[PDB]
Amino acid sequence: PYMTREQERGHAAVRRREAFEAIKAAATSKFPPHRFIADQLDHLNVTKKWS
Amino acid sequence: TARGTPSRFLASVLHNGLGRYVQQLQRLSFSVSRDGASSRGAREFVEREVIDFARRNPGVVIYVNSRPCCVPRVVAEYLNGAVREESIHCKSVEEISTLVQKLADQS
Amino acid sequence: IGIRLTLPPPKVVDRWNEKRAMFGVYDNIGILGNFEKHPKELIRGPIWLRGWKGNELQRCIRKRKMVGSRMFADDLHNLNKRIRYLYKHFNRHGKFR
Amino acid sequence: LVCPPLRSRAYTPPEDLQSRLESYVKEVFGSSLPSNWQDISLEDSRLKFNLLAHLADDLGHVVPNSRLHQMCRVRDVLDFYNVPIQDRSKFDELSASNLPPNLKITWSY
Amino acid sequence: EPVLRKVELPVPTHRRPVQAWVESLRGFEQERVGLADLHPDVFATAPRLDILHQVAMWQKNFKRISYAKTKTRAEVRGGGRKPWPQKGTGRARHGSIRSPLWRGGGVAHGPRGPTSYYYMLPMKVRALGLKVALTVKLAQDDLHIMDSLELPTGDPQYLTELAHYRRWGDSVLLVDLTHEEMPQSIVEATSRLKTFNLIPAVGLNVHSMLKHQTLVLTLPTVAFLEDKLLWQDSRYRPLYPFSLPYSDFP
Amino acid sequence: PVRRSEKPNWDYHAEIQAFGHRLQENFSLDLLKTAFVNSCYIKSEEAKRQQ
Ligand SMILES: [Mg+2]
Ligand SMILES: [Mg+2]
Ligand SMILES: [Mg+2]
Ligand SMILES: [Mg+2]
Repeated sequence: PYMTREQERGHAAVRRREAFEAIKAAATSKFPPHRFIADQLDHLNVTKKWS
Repeated sequence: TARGTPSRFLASVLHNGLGRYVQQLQRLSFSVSRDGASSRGAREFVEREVIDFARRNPGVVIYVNSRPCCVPRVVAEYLNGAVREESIHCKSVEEISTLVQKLADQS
Repeated sequence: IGIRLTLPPPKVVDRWNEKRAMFGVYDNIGILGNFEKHPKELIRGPIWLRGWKGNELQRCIRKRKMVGSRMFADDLHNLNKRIRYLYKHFNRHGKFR
Repeated sequence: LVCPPLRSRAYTPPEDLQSRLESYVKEVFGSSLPSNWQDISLEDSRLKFNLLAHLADDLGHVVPNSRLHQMCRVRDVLDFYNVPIQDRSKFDELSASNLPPNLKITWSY
Repeated sequence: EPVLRKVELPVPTHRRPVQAWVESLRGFEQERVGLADLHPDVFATAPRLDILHQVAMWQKNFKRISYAKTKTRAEVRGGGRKPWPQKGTGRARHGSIRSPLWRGGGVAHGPRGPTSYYYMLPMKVRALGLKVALTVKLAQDDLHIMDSLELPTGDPQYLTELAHYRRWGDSVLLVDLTHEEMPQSIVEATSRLKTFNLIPAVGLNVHSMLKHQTLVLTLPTVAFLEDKLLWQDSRYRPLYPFSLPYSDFP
Repeated sequence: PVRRSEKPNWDYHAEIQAFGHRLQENFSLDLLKTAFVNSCYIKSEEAKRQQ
């Protein structure tokens, strides 16, 4: 091997911590989507007809 | 199914590759209506893209009936006379543009 | 064959007559009629349902209790067998128990 | 009794309309006392009525019911009239457009 | 001369009212005679097409009561005996006739007598359905207001040409406050025709004005439903049905 | 079968023009129409004109 047990002890704890916190932020970010008057009233345009 | 359907050997119409290329779509005949909610895709397609479609392809000729129709239709015949009709009933403008484009592309 | 060879006659649809033109009127008599009346006594129908909802059992028990004395013997006999078969059905048969 | 010919909804703004409406604004308001008349307000209905009433019957264009409540100050009325409006069928304007020869559109009525 | 209406109810400080034209039917060319400011909260509510969906189809549904019915295997006549022995013959096991399988037999799961689709929405939702109904009419310039429904000629010909001369639409509603004060001229016109219907203010609903392509009010009627729907907006908690008396409310 | 002119959705002048653009040729319509016209159709044209 390249490194010893006590050599490779605490070198990657930063990445594994920040990576897990990203999963936490991804899990908390859960809501319904945003509604709009645009996408609501575009259904009215089905009866758009020529003069 | 292959056996139930007819087949053919691959061939082009009068060898359009060597000489000057000609758009082998002859005519398009749109059937839209002043009413009918399904015709929103065809009418808005007539407004924006059918103009530019004609400017892009001066060779092809286009006709629009604009008569009462419960379902809009689009008819397309080629130089050989092979008529092929497809239904544009309740389709978006983007789909119709890609549909008319591939019709212009095919033989 | 189930289909019909010849078409049916074109049924004329009169979208402007007495009913459809005056449809939906006098439904808000309580909201802007100083609440002199409720919209539930407006509807024309049987006496065992005038502004009230019920399932098969609920409408049957309300029927026999209200108008069952006026119902026929055969119709009343079929009614008792109906609720008896439906009483045990909803209670014993089905999921969620 | 008698129905005169209908008025066409189409309307285009004639030249020097700003001078025409401004001459009437000074007629309604003796004289326009404060400068910067474009920011003058129409909180009162009598002032707004006599203003919009003269504009319609003189020019031939009516403000809809949906916009007069938005016409708070006079410059908004200026922007509503300097923009044009049209009235012709889609078949009429498409045929009026410089369509190429290969394109044709019909009208089966 | 002009006829102005100023709102008698209070308005929010952060929402100004909305002006609207006023007309009449004495003359033909007479248009834009009088103005009337209107409360914004009732004439400028959000579109809320979902509200219109519920309340409009609600009055399509709760008045409906079915009458379809199918006789069950117990109700169809006969089918008491067993037609043949369980193991005696090759024929399939069948306890009696009139089962759902046999010809002419009763239905197992079919319509059951006169059903009732009656369900009452909240009064605030139904009221707000009325608030938003004439609101979108004001956005689309579909409604109209006038002083009173009097005309000297009083015939369908004058009424029809007056409509598509001002370019209202094909189908129109006429509104009045009570059932008694309608003039005999306008009512005899609407009775002969069908499209330009007439209703009182009490029978006002969203479905009729949404079916008809335009709407018409009178100034007494505008103040009437305004007082009702704003009273619904500032309403007090209902402890009991409003049919019984109150201190201030009649 | 019949001629495409007999069948609907047909404009004569627009078709020869659109046809000329198809095969990449541009010149006077007087020369085009004189080429497409045959002597036999003129016999039927004047025949139907007299009758
Ligand atoms: Mg039995
Ligand atoms: Mg027995
Ligand atoms: Mg048995
Ligand atoms: Mg039966």
